Amino acid sequence: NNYDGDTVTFSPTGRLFQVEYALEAIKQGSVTVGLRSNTHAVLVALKRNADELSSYQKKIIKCDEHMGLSLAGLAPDARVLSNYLRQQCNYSSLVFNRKLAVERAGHLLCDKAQKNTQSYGGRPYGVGLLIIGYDKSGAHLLEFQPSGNVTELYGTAIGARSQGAKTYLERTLDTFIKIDGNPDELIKAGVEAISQSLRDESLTVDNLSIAIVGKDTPFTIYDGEAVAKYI
Amino acid sequence: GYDRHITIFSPEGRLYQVEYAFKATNQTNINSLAVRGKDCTVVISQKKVPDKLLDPTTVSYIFCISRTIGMVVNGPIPDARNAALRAKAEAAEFRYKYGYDMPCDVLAKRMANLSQIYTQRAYMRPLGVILTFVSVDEELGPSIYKTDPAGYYVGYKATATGPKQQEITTNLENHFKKSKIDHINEESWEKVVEFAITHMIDALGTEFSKNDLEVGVATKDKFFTLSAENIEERLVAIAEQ
Amino acid sequence: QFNPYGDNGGTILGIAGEDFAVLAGDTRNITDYSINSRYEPKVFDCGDNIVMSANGFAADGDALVKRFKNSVKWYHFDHNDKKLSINSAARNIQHLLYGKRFFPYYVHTII
Amino acid sequence: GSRRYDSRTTIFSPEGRLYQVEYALESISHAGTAIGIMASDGIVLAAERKVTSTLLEQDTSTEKLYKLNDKIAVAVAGLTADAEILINTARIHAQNYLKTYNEDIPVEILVRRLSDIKQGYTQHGGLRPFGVSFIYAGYDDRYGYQLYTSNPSGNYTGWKAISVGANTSAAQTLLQMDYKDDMKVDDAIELALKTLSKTTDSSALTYDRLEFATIRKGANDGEVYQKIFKPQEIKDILVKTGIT
Amino acid sequence: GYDRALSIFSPDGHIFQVEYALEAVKRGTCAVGVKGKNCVVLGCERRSTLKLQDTRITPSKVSKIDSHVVLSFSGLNADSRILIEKARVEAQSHRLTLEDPVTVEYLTRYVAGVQQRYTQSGGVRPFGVSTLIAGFDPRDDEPKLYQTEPSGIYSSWSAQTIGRNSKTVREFLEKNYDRKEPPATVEECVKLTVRSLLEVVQTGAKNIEITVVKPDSDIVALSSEEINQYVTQIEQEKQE
Amino acid sequence: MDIILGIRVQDSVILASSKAVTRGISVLKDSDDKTRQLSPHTLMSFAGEAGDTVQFAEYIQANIQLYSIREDYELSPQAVSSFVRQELAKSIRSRRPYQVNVLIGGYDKKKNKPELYQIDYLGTKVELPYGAHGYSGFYTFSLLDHHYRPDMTTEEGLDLLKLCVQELEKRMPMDFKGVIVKIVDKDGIRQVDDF
Amino acid sequence: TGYDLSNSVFSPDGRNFQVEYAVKAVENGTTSIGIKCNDGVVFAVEKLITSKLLVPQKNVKIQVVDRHIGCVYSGLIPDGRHLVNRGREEAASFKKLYKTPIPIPAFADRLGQYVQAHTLYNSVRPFGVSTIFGGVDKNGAHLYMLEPSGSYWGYKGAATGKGRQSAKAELEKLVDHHPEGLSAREAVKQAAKIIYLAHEDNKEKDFELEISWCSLSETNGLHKFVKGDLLQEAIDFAQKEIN
Amino acid sequence: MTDRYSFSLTTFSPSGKLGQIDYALTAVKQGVTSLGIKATNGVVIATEKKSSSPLAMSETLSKVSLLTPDIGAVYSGMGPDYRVLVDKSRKVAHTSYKRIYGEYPPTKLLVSEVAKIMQEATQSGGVRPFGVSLLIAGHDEFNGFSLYQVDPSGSYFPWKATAIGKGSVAAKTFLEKRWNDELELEDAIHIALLTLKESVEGEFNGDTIELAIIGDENPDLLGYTGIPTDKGPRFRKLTSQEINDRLEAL
Amino acid sequence: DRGVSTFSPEGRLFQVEYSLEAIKLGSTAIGIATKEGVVLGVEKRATSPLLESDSIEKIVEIDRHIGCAMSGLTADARSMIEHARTAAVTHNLYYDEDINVESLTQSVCDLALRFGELMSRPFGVALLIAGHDADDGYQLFHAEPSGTFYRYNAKAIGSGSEGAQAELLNEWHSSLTLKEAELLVLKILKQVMEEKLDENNAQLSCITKQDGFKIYDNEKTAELIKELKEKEAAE
Ligand SMILES: [Cl-]
Ligand SMILES: [Mg+2]
Ligand SMILES: [Mg+2]
Repeated sequence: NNYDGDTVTFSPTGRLFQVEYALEAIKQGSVTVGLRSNTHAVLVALKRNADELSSYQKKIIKCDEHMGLSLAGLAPDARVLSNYLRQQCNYSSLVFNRKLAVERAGHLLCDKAQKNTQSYGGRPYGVGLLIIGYDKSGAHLLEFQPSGNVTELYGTAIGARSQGAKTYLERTLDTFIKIDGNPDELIKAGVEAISQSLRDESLTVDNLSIAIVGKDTPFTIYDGEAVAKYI
Repeated sequence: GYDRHITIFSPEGRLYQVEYAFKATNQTNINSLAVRGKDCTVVISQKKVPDKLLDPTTVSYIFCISRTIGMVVNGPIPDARNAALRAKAEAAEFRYKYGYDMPCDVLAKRMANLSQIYTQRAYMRPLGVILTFVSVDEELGPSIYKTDPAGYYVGYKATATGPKQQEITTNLENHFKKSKIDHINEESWEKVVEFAITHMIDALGTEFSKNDLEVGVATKDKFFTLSAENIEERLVAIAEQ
Repeated sequence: QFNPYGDNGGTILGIAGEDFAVLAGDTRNITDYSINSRYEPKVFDCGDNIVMSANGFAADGDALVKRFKNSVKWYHFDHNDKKLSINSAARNIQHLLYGKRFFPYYVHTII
Repeated sequence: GSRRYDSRTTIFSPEGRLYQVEYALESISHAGTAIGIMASDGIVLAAERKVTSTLLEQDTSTEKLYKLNDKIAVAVAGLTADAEILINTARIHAQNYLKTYNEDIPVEILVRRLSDIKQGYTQHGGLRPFGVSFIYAGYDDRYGYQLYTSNPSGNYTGWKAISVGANTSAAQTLLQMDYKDDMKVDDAIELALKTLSKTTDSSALTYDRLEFATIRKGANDGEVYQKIFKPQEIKDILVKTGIT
Repeated sequence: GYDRALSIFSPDGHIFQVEYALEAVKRGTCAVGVKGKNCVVLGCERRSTLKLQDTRITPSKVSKIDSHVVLSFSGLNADSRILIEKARVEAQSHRLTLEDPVTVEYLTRYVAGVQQRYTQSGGVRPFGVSTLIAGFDPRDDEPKLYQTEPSGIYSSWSAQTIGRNSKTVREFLEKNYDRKEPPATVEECVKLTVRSLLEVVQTGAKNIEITVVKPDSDIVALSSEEINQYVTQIEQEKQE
Repeated sequence: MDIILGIRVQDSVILASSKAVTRGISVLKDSDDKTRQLSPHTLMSFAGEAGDTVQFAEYIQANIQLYSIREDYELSPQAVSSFVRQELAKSIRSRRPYQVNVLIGGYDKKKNKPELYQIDYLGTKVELPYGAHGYSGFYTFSLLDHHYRPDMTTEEGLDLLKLCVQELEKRMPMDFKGVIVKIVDKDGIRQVDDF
Repeated sequence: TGYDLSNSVFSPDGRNFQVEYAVKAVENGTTSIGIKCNDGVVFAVEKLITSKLLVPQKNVKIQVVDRHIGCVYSGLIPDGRHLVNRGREEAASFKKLYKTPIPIPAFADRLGQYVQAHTLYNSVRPFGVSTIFGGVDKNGAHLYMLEPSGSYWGYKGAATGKGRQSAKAELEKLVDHHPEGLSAREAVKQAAKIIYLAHEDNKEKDFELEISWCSLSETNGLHKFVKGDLLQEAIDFAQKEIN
Repeated sequence: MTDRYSFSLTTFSPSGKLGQIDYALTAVKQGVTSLGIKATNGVVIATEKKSSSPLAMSETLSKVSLLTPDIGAVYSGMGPDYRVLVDKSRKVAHTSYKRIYGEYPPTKLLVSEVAKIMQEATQSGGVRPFGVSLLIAGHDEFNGFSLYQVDPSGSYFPWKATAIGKGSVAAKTFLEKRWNDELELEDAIHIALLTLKESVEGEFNGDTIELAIIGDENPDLLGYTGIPTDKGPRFRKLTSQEINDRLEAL
Repeated sequence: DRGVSTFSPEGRLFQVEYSLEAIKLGSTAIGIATKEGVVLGVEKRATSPLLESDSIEKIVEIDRHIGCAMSGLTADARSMIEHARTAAVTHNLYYDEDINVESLTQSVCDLALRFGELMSRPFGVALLIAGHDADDGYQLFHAEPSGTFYRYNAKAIGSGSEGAQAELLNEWHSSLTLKEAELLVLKILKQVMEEKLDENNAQLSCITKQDGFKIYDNEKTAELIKELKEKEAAE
């Protein structure tokens, strides 16, 4: 109200409204789903188009051979944060000959987003990210919020109508975690999860985007007729 | 009405942020007192540990700035430690540059000038503290110099700071009206501390245990704070006469 | 006085065929009259069907190859996984080398 | 943050005016009247000190008329302190030009430089403008005798006779009435003092309430002399012209 | 440094500071530009509220950027000097590096670029100035006349006016200027320019300035008497 | 480059400058004009290290042309020479100084007098009736000391200049491929196309 | 009014309302505690299980500074991380210059001055965390608690977050019933109990217990996480006490 | 952090008033009365030592300060602002003059330098004006004895005699009647003490009054002998005893 | 007042949303992508008949294989074009090849959100970037001041955008010829324009693999306008 003019101002109840408004931009964004087993981690994203002549906005970005994320909200902010991850993944490889741990990647994103919430002039990031990866401690899935809060999960969903997919995963938890050594079945569970968040529209060939990383599987994105198999 | 938010003049020629910083000074609800002996300068302050979970040894508003200079603060502890750290750095730098120990009054002036800057420059707020510096200066002898958020400073024969400063001030005023000297005519610092505590008891009208007080003593070439047992010995002597 | 350069010896050879190419190089690494290693790989696969070798001062040689491999990686990120053509790689390497025109990579590079 | 307290000194009004420049001009309108009159054989600078006191040391005082170099002088109207900042800058520019080209700075070049500095404070920096209007009286071998004026906007214009400060509307009408092109310095001296005597808010115009100066080729042969009038000399010229 | 964003968008998609800069131009004295077949003429209004002025030394409204290009303006006088200075520096910088003087279009594009930069830079306000830039490209006999404005947009004109009561003189020019046959001679072009100013000026005495620019760096400013002859001839034909 | 001469006569200044441009072993050009017009009545010839010479001359030229436009007024030769001297005096204590020597020949339209200024790379200015840079003076000054008069005509100045060039062509080891001669007077600057 | 809109502005009371609003964010956060024992310190924190999808034992909240200091906080988690990052820089530069690892009181002031610095200007926001931290140095064990204002004191027991009143009451009992002191292994058990008792203020969702400790005898003065059997032993003890 | 107040806090209001300067002058008006009187062979500056507490040692607080050996200053308004100005004034006398010309600046030029500092606080970013009016008395070889007033705006005026602060209006009227161009230093000191008594409520003695003079050279205060041209400072602060002696002949 | 980079309660940047309103006031620009080439066309919209319309440059070359059309505050586009041209040329210098149309568009869009308290405000202009590369063939992109770019088969921006886009919705198919596209742009421009469409107040351009980017002559466009009139009168 009087305490939402900038990010540097707490409200009387101890709230940061600019951060909460940035959080709101994510809810407006298109739905995306993340889930993993012990061998593989999968991203499933519902791409959004402007109209029938337009293309479908890309939702998934590769950060390294063993890591990548899906976005929901301001796409340019996701480009900035993904670019930062690419550099940090790369610094780790060049300097230490070491693949960046997914947990440490989350810590770096948290701290980058935080600096934007405490200083005058700047603004919070207006995007939510779902990072998947496979490192020395197996498969991982993270959920980034632009407040700074990063959370390691078995599965999750962000964006508009994401609550439906998040409930489905919460039921299926005991099943999909056990899908080891079977990428196609793990993706099926993710495609079935994101289907719970759909209304009116359904999953078409240029609408659906899927990514996967695993034990002997580099981070690879599937678009177009490559995902027709899963429709 | 933004002339009350930053340090700029109001229509009355007043700086309200400076005045409100003076009010923050009494937020701790602690009263301090400083007096001078022949060979020493004594400073006493009330110690209040309200929470039982607190480590009482870490609860202090008296600081050892240099070997010679001591400082007691009236105000919130964050601003107190801000001032303490700076005064320490300033005292150390002075010695390095000019080859002799920083005098008490010079440090007070330096800290007062820093305080003045916060009253003129808008981006910096005043510190909500009153800094009382004490030493036995090698040129001037026993010294009490006090700084406030306005950037004002002055030397003192004796002084008092806190919510009940006026009661302590008048009590001290009356004593020096009788004795007609600028100090406590006493050889040992032990007895000057006993005088300080006694006259605070009379002024405030409250009795003190060993854990209700905090004492700092400045002598030639060193300043030091008294332990709870050193204060207890002091309280015993007061009660026995 | 500190001499930032050194000579690690070695010899490399590139021959272009009609529908193939070879890049060869000995595996000996030396300083002065001593052998450091009898097997120290000098020719590297840099991805996108390109092979590279920077012969001469091994530290500068390893630095350059490392930076080029990195350039290939960022070319994929920035330009939608497009394949780096051998001619584009060559021009890119020119800029890596000339970037240090006044403190050169003391190597003779072949891709 | 800090934005809350920013007055924004360098912005346009909806009408396309610079608020601060307009308000600075309002300030200058309350300042003591300064008059410049250019003649064929010299220039006159006359200015009124603001409500003085009997205890003010007049002979060592300077609030209106300042010397920039041997050929150029200025009359000030507005904040004296602000004017002195600009005056020292102008003195340096003249000396820089002299060092570079080994020739005294042409009057307009100096005026433009100062006027550009004023302009800068209205377009960038976020600072308040200089609350000063100058009358420049000077001479060079290109254009001869010249009168200019600059104001807080940084706009400057050339004049035959001009006033700044208080009652400029009344003063400019009186000058426009009695000024002629073939006029001489001694006549201009009389016009300047007569104009001030009528426009003044004081009861009577006296020597202790005036600063006076003349730039003359009335120097021995082809050269120019600046004359900042002393209190006794201002008293004499007031009797000569028949005002006191 | 002072970084405050003074030029910003409003809910209706307007940058008010740029629009208020145009209001300053509306207040400025009228300026007019007319290009003939082998010349361009820049006319300028001088408000007669200021007499006792020294016209020898008073800044002239038309300014030479190079020996072949000129610039007039309407709006804030102090602001115009900053644009003129920058333009003059760039004109010499172009000669130094390209070994050829600036084209009229290039010089216009530069000045317009400076004006634009001041509409999305922190801590600065836009220029309260619109310009008319005219001249002839090197080794070219085709006349050139361009206009700029605070927003930074620029364009070429067969004839154009800016400043106060510019709406009226633009009305005049739109009915009197024929594209198929522009003013064939210098006389005809100057006459049409003076005529257009006489719709607005008041008195045709010292209130009208005229500058004629011809090919191959041939620029001359007309005197009071020369202009007064045009003023006389125009009204004598009008009495009919 | 090599030889640059200057002579101030009654009503004009004459500048002679060699045409050769040598790069170590070979003479790359034999028609090089080692001069720039700073303003309509001011000419500057130059000689020194390669690159620096032309870079400096054109830099000065630009600055004077900028001044001419801004003020709508031509600077006096004295004023131009002082500006040039300051630039060289600034240059000599720089990271990499301009290694350029110049002669500034100009006609002052105010005083109606020709003026010749000699300025070396250090910023050492002198006004002279006749001047030279490098080894040129060693051969020519003895002839100029003898024959020069302040009331000489432009034609007499050229004849004295021919005698100087002839002595240079006889006793100098280097072939400087003749000289381009230019005259600076009240009417401006012109080149003597036959010399 | 308007005194609460900008940081570093004194109200007519002499208060900085923005710092007081930061405290509200701290009070909104989960419960964290600290217990000073005989030869060390024990830290414990309440981790709210928002969903079944949270991977157990992965979202670690307690952080280590240097090798001997433990830090835990309640409120805005990113603000806490930022403060710990600074603490690690401070401890690194101290050890670089002075060789010895940073003493706990020295370390406490480094954080204190940094947090206090964020109450001096309107261009920055105060920290939305109360940090409980400590460890073992040359002079023995130390426990501290640092507020948004920059205020910090030494503690026998410390507690912050939504269940701080409940926790504080429990800590006060321990201080009274153990004047001679508490052992490290005792403190771990008691820490588990107190978090479980303090969970009544956050009783809607279930939670995960996380404990760490520094002890001269049990961990050689180094900070370590309580894992496996020792953690389960403490959970069992805690679950026994609530029933 | 960073000082993000890069904009003026003093600005022209619609009426043409610079509000912060006016308010600074209001702060000066509330301040304790100080005055200055120029004689033929000296200058005197004087003020009341308004002690905040009787426990405070008012000797440690110096309202009258030496700027150079031949220049002294006194103020009315905010004491802390005065203290930093004296520090800056002393330093600028060296950096911008003595280290260049090998001699101390003349009164008018040092006044000019102080005025410049005060003007800049009236225009620069993120600062308020100084809340003091200074009275600077001094002597130099070519200008002789002089007395200047400096205001928060940075404006300065030379005076024969004047007063600033609390009772300045009444004091200036008193000085106008008494002053003439034939006063000796002792006569000016006498008038100063008379004038200053009117504005003082309580005690009036050498311990509650601060008074200094710019007069004859004091070779006894130089600190060394052997250089004929160096004859000692013209600034001298009168002692508590010296003031009381003249209060008997009052 | 309020921050320049402030979020609204709905989760949108105020300044970006306001710049979009300025683009709605701008003159119409239309792009149509086919397998024979991409066509770009604009409304010139001269404010007066004395304004020489050929000096209105709202269609611009970025490289030989990339063209660009603009709508909104067209002065803001100059620095965007300068950056685009530099990026295109710079990439050719580093890699000895043509730069991808998407990569060029991405480079331009990176400037968009570089505003705060960098430049003081977002750009007040939208761009239609059309080009060709070997990898993805003929492409048309819509670059906004939000930093977001969408690829389009056909797109209209400016004051008559939503009316034109609805028309492009019906008319476009994957087998359009270049000649069909040219007439289609001219048809839709004529529909949404205030003044009557001719060769002086409207401009055409195209990009083909063979000839590269070309702005159409007024004589060439005039023939296409005459060809349009006849084919509309034909039924
Ligand atoms: Cl200081
Ligand atoms: Mg402040
Ligand atoms: Mg020489």
